[PDB]
Amino acid sequence: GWIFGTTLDSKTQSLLIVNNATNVVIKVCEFQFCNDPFLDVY
Amino acid sequence: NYLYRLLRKSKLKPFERDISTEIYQAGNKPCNGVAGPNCYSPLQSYGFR
Repeated sequence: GWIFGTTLDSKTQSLLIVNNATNVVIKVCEFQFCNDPFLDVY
Repeated sequence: NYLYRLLRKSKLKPFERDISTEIYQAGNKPCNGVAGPNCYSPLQSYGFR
């Protein structure tokens, strides 16, 4: 996974690639991330 | 409903978009979300008749 943009959460649309063992979700929307970007497993 | 942006900080690269609507400031005094002195909204209307 990788995160691209100018800012986070709002105020600017941000690129967003999430990788896993199944698919690839590339998605240019707003979304919600905190100050510590990580993917929860369980 | 049809709007245009007349004020921006820098020129725009090819095939890019700017959807965000924030209070533009062209001075030392910050606008702080208030469209007062030296504060202009960038989205202006055509007004077709």
